[PDB]
Amino acid sequence: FGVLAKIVNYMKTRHQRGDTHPLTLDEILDETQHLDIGLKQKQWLMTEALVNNPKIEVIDGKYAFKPKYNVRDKKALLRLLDQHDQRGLGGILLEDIEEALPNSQKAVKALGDQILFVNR
Amino acid sequence: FIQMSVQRIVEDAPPIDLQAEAQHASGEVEEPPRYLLKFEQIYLSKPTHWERDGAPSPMMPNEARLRNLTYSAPLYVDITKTVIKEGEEQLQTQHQKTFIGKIPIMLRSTYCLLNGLTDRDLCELNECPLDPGGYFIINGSEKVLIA
Amino acid sequence: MSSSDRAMMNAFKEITTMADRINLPRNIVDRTNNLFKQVYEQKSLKGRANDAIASACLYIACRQEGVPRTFKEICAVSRISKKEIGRCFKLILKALETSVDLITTGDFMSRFCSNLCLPKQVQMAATHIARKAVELDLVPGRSPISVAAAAIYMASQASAEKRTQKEIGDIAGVADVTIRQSYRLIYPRAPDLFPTDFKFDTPVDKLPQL
Amino acid sequence: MAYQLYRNTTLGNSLQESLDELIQSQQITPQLALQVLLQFDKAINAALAQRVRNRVNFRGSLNTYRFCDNVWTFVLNDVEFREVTELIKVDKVKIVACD
Amino acid sequence: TPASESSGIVPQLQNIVSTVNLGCKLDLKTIALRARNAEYNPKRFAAVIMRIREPRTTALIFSSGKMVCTGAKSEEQSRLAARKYARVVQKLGFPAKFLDFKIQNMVGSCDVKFPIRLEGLVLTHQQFSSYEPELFPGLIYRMIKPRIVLLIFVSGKVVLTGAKVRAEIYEAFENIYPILKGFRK
Amino acid sequence: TVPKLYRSVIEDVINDVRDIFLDDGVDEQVLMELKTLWENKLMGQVEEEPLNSEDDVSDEEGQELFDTENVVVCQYDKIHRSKNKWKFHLKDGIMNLNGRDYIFSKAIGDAEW
Amino acid sequence: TNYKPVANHQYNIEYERKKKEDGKRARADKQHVLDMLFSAFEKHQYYNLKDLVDITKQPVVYLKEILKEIGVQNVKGIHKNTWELKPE
Amino acid sequence: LDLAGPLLAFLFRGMFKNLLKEVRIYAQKFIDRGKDFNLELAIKTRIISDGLKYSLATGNWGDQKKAHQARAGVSQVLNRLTFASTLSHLRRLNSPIG
Repeated sequence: FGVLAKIVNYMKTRHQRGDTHPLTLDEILDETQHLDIGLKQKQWLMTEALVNNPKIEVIDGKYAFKPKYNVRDKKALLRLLDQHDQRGLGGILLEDIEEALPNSQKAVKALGDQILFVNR
Repeated sequence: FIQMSVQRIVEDAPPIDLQAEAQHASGEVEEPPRYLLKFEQIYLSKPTHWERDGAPSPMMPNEARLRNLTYSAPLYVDITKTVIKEGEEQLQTQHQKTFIGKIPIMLRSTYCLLNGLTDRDLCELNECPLDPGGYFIINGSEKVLIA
Repeated sequence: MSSSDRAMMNAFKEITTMADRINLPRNIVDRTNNLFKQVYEQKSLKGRANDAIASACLYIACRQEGVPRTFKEICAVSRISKKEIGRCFKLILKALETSVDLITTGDFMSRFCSNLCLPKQVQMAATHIARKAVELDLVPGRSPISVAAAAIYMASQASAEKRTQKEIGDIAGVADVTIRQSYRLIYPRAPDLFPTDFKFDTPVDKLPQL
Repeated sequence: MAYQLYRNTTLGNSLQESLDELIQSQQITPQLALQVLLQFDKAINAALAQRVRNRVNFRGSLNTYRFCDNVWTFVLNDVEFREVTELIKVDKVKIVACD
Repeated sequence: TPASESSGIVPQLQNIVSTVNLGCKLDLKTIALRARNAEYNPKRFAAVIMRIREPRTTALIFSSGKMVCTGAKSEEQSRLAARKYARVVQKLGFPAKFLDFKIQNMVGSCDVKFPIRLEGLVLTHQQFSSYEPELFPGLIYRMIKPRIVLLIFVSGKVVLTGAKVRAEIYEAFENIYPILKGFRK
Repeated sequence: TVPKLYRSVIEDVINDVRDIFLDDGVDEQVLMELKTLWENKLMGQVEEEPLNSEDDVSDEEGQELFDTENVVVCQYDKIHRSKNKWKFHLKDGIMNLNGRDYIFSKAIGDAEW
Repeated sequence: TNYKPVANHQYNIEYERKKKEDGKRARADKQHVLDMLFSAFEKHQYYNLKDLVDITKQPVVYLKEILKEIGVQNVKGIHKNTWELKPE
Repeated sequence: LDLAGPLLAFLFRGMFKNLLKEVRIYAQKFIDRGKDFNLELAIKTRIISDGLKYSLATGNWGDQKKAHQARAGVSQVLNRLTFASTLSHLRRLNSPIG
């Protein structure tokens, strides 16, 4: 579990750092200098771990996003939010930061525009 | 009772040992620390009183009446500290001789040193020769046990 | 139905349990209980360990009764470092805004000589020796207890009840060299420091040197 | 913890060079060089704790110093190691002191 | 007419403590690495300890960029060292600055050259004077005029500290010396 | 006596890895080549920013890398300092002075800076 | 009568030990600690926070920041703040 | 016939059990810190001492907080109306009154 959590975390980290492009297991091993994990483990990770993950995205030959599938939309989630018929599913503050940029600067402007926040 | 019974209780089960928690994972510390306590003879001082200067003085039963003090003597004990520390340093022993209390004593007791004094001595002490006692003095007040 | 006082409530049991170990008069303890209560009521020093305050209250009461006990002694009955007691002490003096008194050697002549079972004549001789020495400021440095112990030593050395410095040092708690130094400071006047009402067991000329 | 640093010495390096040769001549496997070096490490540590007994006194003004990861690295100048026969004065010496 | 009936014994200032901000966050590990005459241990304290033989005061380099200068005999020398310290940190490759320099502490000392009866002194000025022979051999005088603390010893030696102005030491001493003379043994 | 001790270590280290050599299937003559090669090897400012207005109190760092210094490696027992007076308590050390090699079990020192 | 030791002996003994090392250690470990987490959680799915504190040499609040980062926590039906690695 | 010695030993036995446990509470504190042991600091001599002061003064018999009800008035102040009255007091006999 730990290694997978490490894989997810690195993938998250490198993507935030600037690498907004789909990756592979081998590419992670390589970049992390952990390639010598053993072919057996390497294989088991590739064709079972990244299979048992319930949210891992197969783009083709490259694994994609698990926590945020949406694009770098940054500001404005009004169309989704407005939908009072379903409240708007709205967005989590954590999800918003993950999306692109820190919430606060956007929020200050948003608080007088279209968004209201509850601490709950 | 003074001579043996309190001592028999001291003879009974005062030895106690205590072992520290293992506190898992600490490392390779060979096992949790352990401490044992041992006791020998119990000691009793003659009836005495400590004056506000911290100094001791003899407890005159006549003095006990006047100052309304409780007639009592210091009780002392042989104590031993004894390490089956569960370490390489097993059997390392440390000796104590510890004040445990002030025991109120019956008048004309063996420890009531006036018991040897003559009437003439007792009158010299301003004590009554026909006052055998046999009852405690507590806070300067005379106290007798009912059978 | 009283969580706020419960550390204070326990502190007075611990005050009583601290007064217990050396048979202290209750009047002293009562003022002490009153002192803490006052210190508690201020709450300005709530950011402090209760047992240190109790111990500091105790040192103060003895001085308030004109019979101080050494921190060394006060340490014997508590876990608090002499430093923290001194620190807390200062804070209480500032907290309660009250003055104190200077120590005198004679106040400890009684119990120490008692602990040595020395007769009053030696005890009283020491006190004069001490008294004369301080009036003359023969020892403008050494702690008065250190000065007192050497006087006691000198006195004991002037009687049959001689004792080794280490035993005296052991009773006073001071270093055996500190007495040895303090002795070196009082020795020049060993003969004349004695009271006029004294009976030598050893000539001042025959007083040892160290 | 074993001190790998003692391999970065003449003793350690002459071994490693001789071993590297044995690797160039392929007379040994690289894995073998590692176990022997590891054993040498364990062995040299033991020799320090056992065969070594002599002590030395030293004097010298401090020229430069550094400290990180519980290891001090100094460089002193006009230093003098003192021994009853092998007295040694030196203009400058580098001192590494592990914990 | 003199300001005091006794006057002088030049209370000489012996130590200055100052702080300054380099205006930037720094990596002390790198600093410790680069420096030829500094010490650092996060397990002991979060700052680098650097020393110079020219200033002989010692600097404290916080990760925040704040620094402390110590050992200096004068505020200028403290300023000089701190400035001298700030350059080399810059010379390590950092955007160090001389922002918000200020004096933190000054230390002085002197000898009245005569013994005094502390018993009388602690008695007469208990409100300010403080002493305990069971505590420390020196009497502690906390002046409030210019908020100065004095340390008074049986030999007559005195130390003054907590100052950010040198004149205050002279001033605090000008007030206390006559009193001391009035307490001559 | 000291060079003898060094040999003891040479014998002890070589012998104690012999079995490892075997585990690799490597011939013991190679071990002897190791030893043989080895033995042969043995022998002012007015603004908060113009900081550069104070340049140059630091000296040249290249003083510290030319092997002008003989090298010493040792654990430390105690380090002390008093403003400018330093004290050193060291143990278990390897010294290489003027190309020569030395060893010690304990070392105590003093220095000023 | 028993000698006054100017400072509590055991406290003093505590002092020789205390001066040797502090719990105030550094955070160069937004990595070494997760690796250690894989090691512990390989033995059991969930652990008590105090036990997690034992492997670590860092402030709990900082530790709290880590356990939030790769995991969640429980009362495990035992109130105790027990933490475990994220199943997802 | 019940006398002082077997009776005192019972309190002595009980307070010792109280004392043994109180010191053990320190032993728990001792393991808690793991800091060196102090025997004199754990001591609470007064507890028994003062505990005895109650039994002896009032004549009551117990921990007062719990068991004591069935043993009130064990002990009383001496009568000094006459020496014979005193001697009578010294030799009087009582019962659990059923």
